[PDB]
Amino acid sequence: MQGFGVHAMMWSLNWDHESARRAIAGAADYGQDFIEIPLVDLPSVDTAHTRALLEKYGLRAACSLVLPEPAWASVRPEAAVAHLNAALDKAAEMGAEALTGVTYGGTSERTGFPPTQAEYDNLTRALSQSAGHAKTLGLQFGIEAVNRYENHLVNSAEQAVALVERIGADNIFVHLDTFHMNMEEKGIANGIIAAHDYLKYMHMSESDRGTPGFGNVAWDAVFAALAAIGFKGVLTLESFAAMPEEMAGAISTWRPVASGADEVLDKGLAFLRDKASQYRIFGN
Amino acid sequence: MQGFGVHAMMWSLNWDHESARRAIAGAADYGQDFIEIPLVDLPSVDTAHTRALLEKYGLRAACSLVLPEPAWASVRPEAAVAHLNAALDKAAEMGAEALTGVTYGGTSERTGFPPTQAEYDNLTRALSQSAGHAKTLGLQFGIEAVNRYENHLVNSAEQAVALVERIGADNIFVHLDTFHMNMEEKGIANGIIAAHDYLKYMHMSESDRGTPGFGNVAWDAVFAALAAIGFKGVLTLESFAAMPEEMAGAISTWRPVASGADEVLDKGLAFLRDKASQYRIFG
Amino acid sequence: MQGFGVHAMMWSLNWDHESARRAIAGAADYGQDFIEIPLVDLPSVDTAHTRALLEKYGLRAACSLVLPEPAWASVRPEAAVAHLNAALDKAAEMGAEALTGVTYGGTSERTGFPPTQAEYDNLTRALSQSAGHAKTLGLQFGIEAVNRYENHLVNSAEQAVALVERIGADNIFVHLDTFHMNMEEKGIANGIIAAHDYLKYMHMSESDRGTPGFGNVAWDAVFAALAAIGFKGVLTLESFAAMPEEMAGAISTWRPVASGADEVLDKGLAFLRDKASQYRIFG
Amino acid sequence: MQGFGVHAMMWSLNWDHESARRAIAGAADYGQDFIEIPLVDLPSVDTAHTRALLEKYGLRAACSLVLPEPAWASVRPEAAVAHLNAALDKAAEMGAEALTGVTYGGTSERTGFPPTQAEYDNLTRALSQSAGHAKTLGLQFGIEAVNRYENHLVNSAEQAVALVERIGADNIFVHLDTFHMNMEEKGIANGIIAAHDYLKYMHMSESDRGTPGFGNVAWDAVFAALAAIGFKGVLTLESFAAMPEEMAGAISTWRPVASGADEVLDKGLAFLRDKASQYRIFG
Ligand SMILES: O=C(CO)[C@@H](O)[C@H](O)[C@H](O)CO
Ligand SMILES: O=C(CO)[C@@H](O)[C@H](O)[C@H](O)CO
Ligand SMILES: O=C(CO)[C@@H](O)[C@H](O)[C@H](O)CO
Ligand SMILES: O=C(CO)[C@@H](O)[C@H](O)[C@H](O)CO
Ligand SMILES: [Mg+2]
Ligand SMILES: [Mg+2]
Ligand SMILES: [Mg+2]
Ligand SMILES: [Mg+2]
Repeated sequence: MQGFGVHAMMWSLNWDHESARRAIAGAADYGQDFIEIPLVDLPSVDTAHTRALLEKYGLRAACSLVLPEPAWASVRPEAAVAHLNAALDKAAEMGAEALTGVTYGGTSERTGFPPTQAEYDNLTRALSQSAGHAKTLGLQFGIEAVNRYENHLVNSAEQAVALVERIGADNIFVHLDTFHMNMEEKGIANGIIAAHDYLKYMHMSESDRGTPGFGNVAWDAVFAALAAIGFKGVLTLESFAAMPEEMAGAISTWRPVASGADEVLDKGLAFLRDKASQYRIFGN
Repeated sequence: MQGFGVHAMMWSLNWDHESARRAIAGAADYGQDFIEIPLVDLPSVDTAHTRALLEKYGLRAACSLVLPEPAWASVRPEAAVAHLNAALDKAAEMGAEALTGVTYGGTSERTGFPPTQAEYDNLTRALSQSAGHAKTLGLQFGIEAVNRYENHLVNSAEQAVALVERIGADNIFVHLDTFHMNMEEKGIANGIIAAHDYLKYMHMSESDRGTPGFGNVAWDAVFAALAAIGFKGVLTLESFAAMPEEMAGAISTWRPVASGADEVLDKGLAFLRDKASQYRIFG
Repeated sequence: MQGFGVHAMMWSLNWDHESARRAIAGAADYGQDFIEIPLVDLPSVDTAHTRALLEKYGLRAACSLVLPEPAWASVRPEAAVAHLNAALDKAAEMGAEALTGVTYGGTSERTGFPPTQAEYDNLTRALSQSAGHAKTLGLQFGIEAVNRYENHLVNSAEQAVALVERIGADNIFVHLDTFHMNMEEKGIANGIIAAHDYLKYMHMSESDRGTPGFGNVAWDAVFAALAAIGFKGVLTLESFAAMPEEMAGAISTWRPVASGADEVLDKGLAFLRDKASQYRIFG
Repeated sequence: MQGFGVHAMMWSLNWDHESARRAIAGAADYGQDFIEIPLVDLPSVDTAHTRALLEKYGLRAACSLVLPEPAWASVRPEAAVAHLNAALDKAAEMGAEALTGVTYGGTSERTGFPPTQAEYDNLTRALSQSAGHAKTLGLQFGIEAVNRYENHLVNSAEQAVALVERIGADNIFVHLDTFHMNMEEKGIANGIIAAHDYLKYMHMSESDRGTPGFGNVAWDAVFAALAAIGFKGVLTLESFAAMPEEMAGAISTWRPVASGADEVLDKGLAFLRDKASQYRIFG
């Protein structure tokens, strides 16, 4: 997996036949290599229809999800493996090439205490199996580190790396997010450096989830590190500019993050491509 | 209120006699003008003792708090006024010059939905009451904007300004925190600019709550904005480096933020002093 | 003088009838309020043609220059006044609203020593006279600070401010350049802050003279300072992307700065506009 | 060659016995691994004295120079070889491990035109010979890229790398200077990345030659690039804080860059070591 991606949430988080068409068509208009398709309600994902759309528009896909609470691997690793293998099945059915995201827990997950080794044992057992399952379907398995307010288990790149190395699977990659790194990394570039070889996927997100290039992310340090480590993965725009007000509680977002999704698609994708070119990402 | 401050959490969770002494003596050791004293357990505070120690060490103080959930102003405005007024009495007894912090809500407060005008009405009525009570005590009353994950009500500087103007009191100031602004402000300096009529207090906090100078906060933009708006208030260091693991849940902090309070105090207070001089913050 | 500007150099430094319409039409195409028109050879400048173009395409203009060595005001103030007054005449004829740039010396000017009071007396004498001539023509007069390698007299905003203060004229403004400030200012925002009473004109130039947004200028600090001091002048794009190689020696530019002028105009003017929106420079 | 260095110019660029003593003892008091010793007047350099002082204080050293104009390699390559080999002889006698700096030209060197192939042929011939001499002494040979106003031949890391690879010697390294990169590199970290193979030496220098951490150099991008390419060389502080007013013409510096060398040494070296440790530069 290599190139420029855009998260389907730039159009919506729904994945009915209409939303799938709008996001895939739109990602094609903006000349993206990948679309990241969220898996929210697995039973309602028509993998035949989606693959038909991806093939029609010449688009590559990765899937992502957050584990629902009944499936949080911290506490319920067996339900984690079920939900993750079910999502992996939809992913491979669609022609997607990876499942990534918060594949190990929730984005509102909290015990009140620091992570315990019992919890990490649950995470590694659960992800041991689902990654093995992904292996049988030709898929790569992603682990996205998120900030301390969303999850208490994987916040820094070093924690994500440590987890990947304990699982010991050869098809798990670290997935970083500049919005989360802006809080978690002691100097955002240190996150990319720590993940180095396991880093194959980036959410390129402004500090306020608005428009990359118009916030507090130090994009020169981010692109410098990506170039210097020889990054050859996927740079996916993630912004909440198209998020409807009903999504607020699920993304902890209480006011508009930008003017509108079209301006974010225009200015943000251009910014990522222009900065990628300035730093010769993918320039072998 | 003007000058350099340090939050007492660099030494102490609580505020018993020996914690109060260690924090105040420590702040005095680092030449600070202000110590910020958190008020958590109001009956356990010995304000007369604190006042004597502040005077012995030549320190000025501001008090701060987060409202406990029974007193969140958005839903229980009358409980909020009762708690804030009790807090202000204790602050006044100590000789503090202001009560600030999350004086309108919690840091684990969430409704699931964006803030409603009914909630803002409750906030406006409650803070107007307690700012008034602060005014009778000779105290200023601060509103600290925090990030979206701690609270749904006052996140950006513009929201803080909007609330301060709705309240309409002359002793209320806006209090910004660079750790929160690093997420909430569309360019961190925009928060300082937005608050320029009311900004009197800063938490100078690195993006990971570690050491200022060694994270992702754009300090040149922060200090430039402070200088250009003519900032005359307090620059208070806030870091979680002394926080014990027992507090992890209260601050949503799951791993060390730095190597130790001693080097955050050494390096971070020096960094803030050195940047203030570079930008001529106090002349 | 308010708004978004582009230096005519994005098309050509020559100002014949061909080059003039090409530049003014191009500036109009990009929705610019101002074009900055260089005055290298005053006899070659046909002001009647230029003002006609400016009016048709709805463009306003500032003129700029660098003093030729026979006219360097530090040594030959009388020759400076004569040269400056002739440029001001041509500027007024073509309907420009200001003469700015290195109006006080050269861009290869150096003495080997720090600037003396006698040189600044020469500067002040010359600029006082020509600024007054400018005032009678209804023109403002600008002083652009440049880096230590181009000139030894006016490098920092503080220096430009002090010179403007000494002259004591109402129509002289400070003109700053982000390319030069990136070297000269101890934190680029400190130059904008220092010039707050006199700053009416910016050259928004990347650190390598390339494309704003794609270099080392700290644009957040620049725009934050601009907004915070309530800047109301012109933001003019300066880039060497269209300079022919025969200009190399005159601008000490030995290799390409970007991938052609069309890309710089597209990306760079948009970037200046977007950042201005982000920091509400003009609203 | 690895560790932290300080340029002897922080105390003097004269190298009489007392100046050498003051400089080497000074670098020792600030815990440096290296001191960078400028070679200007060769006959007044007592090498035995210097070597003894280096070993006494446990200091390692690199030498550096700028070619005098009669020996600029681009036009007078035979004279460049003669000068470089003599400087190499003195460096090895002193116990220094390398000769670096502007080893290929001047800092006021300028043809009026972009650099030519013939000029680079002269550079290749001269530097390949003198690097071959350096190898017989067991020294490495450095090429420092400087900005467009000091030299027209080696400005960007890219240019330096192309010249190093053309020569083909295994003891030539690229030497970068953040002061010069802040102008020459399209994103300062791009210069470090382009030099990755050959980068063994840095001048860590603020944008105004003042105090690192208090200017416009994007230190997080610099240290990120250095960490990510696995840099294992020397981080040498360079600042003009201690420069006497009589040096102004030689370094094109017309006003103080800082308040004093003692503050620059204290704050700047501490900034470099703190960032180095933040980005885990060494081990
Ligand atoms: O940043 C996040 C969540 O904090 C997103 O990457 C999320 O994991 C994705 O939307 C899953 O589909
Ligand atoms: O940043 C914070 C919490 O988000 C602190 O300012 C807090 O409000 C204060 O510590 C209360 O005592
Ligand atoms: O920055 C510069 C030169 O250093 C330009 O602003 C120059 O002064 C102008 O082009 C003269 O007309
Ligand atoms: O940056 C520079 C030159 O501009 C220094 O590296 C210089 O070469 C030094 O004085 C050599 O001794
Ligand atoms: Mg993400
Ligand atoms: Mg705070
Ligand atoms: Mg200019
Ligand atoms: Mg140097």
